[PDB]
Amino acid sequence: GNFLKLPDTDCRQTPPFLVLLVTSSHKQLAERMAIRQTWGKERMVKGKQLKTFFLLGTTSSAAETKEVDQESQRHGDIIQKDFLDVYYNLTLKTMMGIEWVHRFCPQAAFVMKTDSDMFINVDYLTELLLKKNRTTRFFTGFLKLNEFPIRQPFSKWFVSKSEYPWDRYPPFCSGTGYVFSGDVASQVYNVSKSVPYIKLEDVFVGLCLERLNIRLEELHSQPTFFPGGLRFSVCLFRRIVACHFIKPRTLLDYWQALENSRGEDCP
Ligand SMILES: CC(=O)N[C@H]1[C@H](O[C@H]2[C@@H](O)[C@@H](CO)O[C@H](O[C@@H]3[C@H](O)[C@@H](O)[C@H](O[C@H]4[C@H](O)[C@@H](O)[C@H](O)O[C@@H]4CO)O[C@@H]3CO)[C@@H]2O)O[C@H](CO)[C@H](O)[C@@H]1O
Ligand SMILES: *[C@@H]1O[C@H](CO[C@@H]2O[C@@H](C)[C@@H](O)[C@@H](O)[C@@H]2O)[C@@H](O[C@@H]2O[C@H](CO)[C@@H](O)[C@H](O)[C@H]2NC(C)=O)[C@H](O)[C@H]1NC(C)=O
Ligand SMILES: *[C@@H]1O[C@H](CO)[C@@H](O[C@@H]2O[C@H](CO)[C@@H](O)[C@H](O)[C@H]2NC(C)=O)[C@H](O)[C@H]1NC(C)=O
Ligand SMILES: O=c1ccn([C@@H]2O[C@H](COP(=O)(O)OP(=O)(O)O)[C@@H](O)[C@H]2O)c(=O)[nH]1
Ligand SMILES: [Mn+2]
Repeated sequence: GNFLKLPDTDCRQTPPFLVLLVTSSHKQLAERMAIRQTWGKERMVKGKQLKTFFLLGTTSSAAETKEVDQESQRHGDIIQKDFLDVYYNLTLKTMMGIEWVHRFCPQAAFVMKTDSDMFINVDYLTELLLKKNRTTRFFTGFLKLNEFPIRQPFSKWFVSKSEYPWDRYPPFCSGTGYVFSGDVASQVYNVSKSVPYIKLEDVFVGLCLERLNIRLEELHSQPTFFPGGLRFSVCLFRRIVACHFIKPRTLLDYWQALENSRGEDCP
C-alpha cells in the first residue's frame, strides 16, 4: 500500500503477541535509541513475542531523509510512507501504522500505538492482557469519555467548528498510548475512509471505533495508563502500563532503576 520502508519481519511465520508502534519525528533519534535500548527491545515476555516498530513520514530536509534512510538500513524497524511528517499529520501516521498491521501483520494478538516520550511496562501489560481474556474487538488505554473539542484558537489541540462541528467528541483513548486486539486494525482501516476526518489522531480512531460499535474498556480494576505523568518509584512503575512526559535520559535512568532493583520485593 505505497510503503517506502517496511520492517524486515514475517508475522505469518512468527505471529507476535504484542506489536508496539511508536510515533516520533525524524530528528527524535535519541528518543528512538532510548526506546530500542529499553522497553522497545524485542524479546519473549512470558513466552510471548514482542516486536517494536517506529512510524515515520517524510520531510523536506535532505539531511534528515538521509539519516532516516541509514537508520532504517541499520535497524530495519521503521514503517514509512510518503506524507509530510508534522504534528497536524499525526492522523495519517496513525493510519499508516494501522494499515501496516492490516496488510502485513494481521496475526498480531495485540498492538499498542504509543508516543515516544513514554515509559511502557511491557511485562505488566502482557500479564494484564493475558488475564483479560479479550482477544477480539478489544480497545483500551486511558479512557476519555466526556471530552469537548478545544475552541481556544492558539491551543495545540484547537479545532475550528468547520474542522469538528459538534459539541462533544466520541469516546476515545489518549493518544499517548492505547492498546487494541489485532483484528481491530483491519476493521479501522476498512472504515477509515468513510468516517469524518479530524487532525487529532486519537479522536479520529475513536470516531472509527464508534462507527464499528467497538466499546472502550478499562484494562484493569486499577489505573494503568498515565497521560499526565507520575512521580517515579520502582514499586509503582512495576504496576503500571504507561507513563507519559518521560524524556530519553529519564527513560534510561528509570530502566536502569528497574534493572538495579530486580529481585527486591515491594508490597
Ligand atoms: C494527553 C492527551 O491525551 N491529550 C489529548 C487531549 O487531552 C486533554 C483534554 O482532555 C483537555 C480537556 O480540557 O484536558 C487535558 O489537557 C490539560 C489542559 O486542559 C490543556 O489545556 C493542556 O494543554 C496545553 C495547554 O493548553 C498549554 O497552555 C500548556 O502550555 O501546554 C499544555 C500541553 O502542551 O494540557 C493539560 C494536560 O495535558 C487533556 O490532556 O485532548 C485532545 C483533544 O481535545 C487530544 O485528543 C489530545 O491527544
Ligand atoms: C480469564 O479466565 C481465567 C480462566 O477461567 C476459565 O477460562 C475463562 C475463559 C472462562 O471460561 C472461565 O469461566 C474459566 O473458568 C480466569 O481465571 C480463573 O478464574 C477462576 C474463577 O475466579 C479460578 O477458579 C481460577 O483459578 C482462575 N485462574 C486460572 C483458571 O488460571 C480469569 O478470572 C478470567 N479473567 C477475568 C477478568 O475474568
Ligand atoms: C500532510 O502530508 C500531506 C502529504 O505529504 C501534505 O499534502 C501535500 O502538501 C504538499 C505541500 O506541503 C503539496 O505540494 C502536495 O500537493 C500535498 N499532497 C497531498 C497528497 O496532500 C499535507 O500538507 C500535510 N499536512 C500538513 C498539515 O502539513
Ligand atoms: O511531527 C511530528 C510531531 C510529533 N510526533 C510524535 O507524536 C507524539 C506527540 O508529540 P509530542 O509528545 O511532542 O506532544 P505532547 O505529548 O507534548 O502533547 C510524540 O510521540 C512525537 O514524537 C511525530 O511523530 N511527528
Ligand atoms: Mn508526548
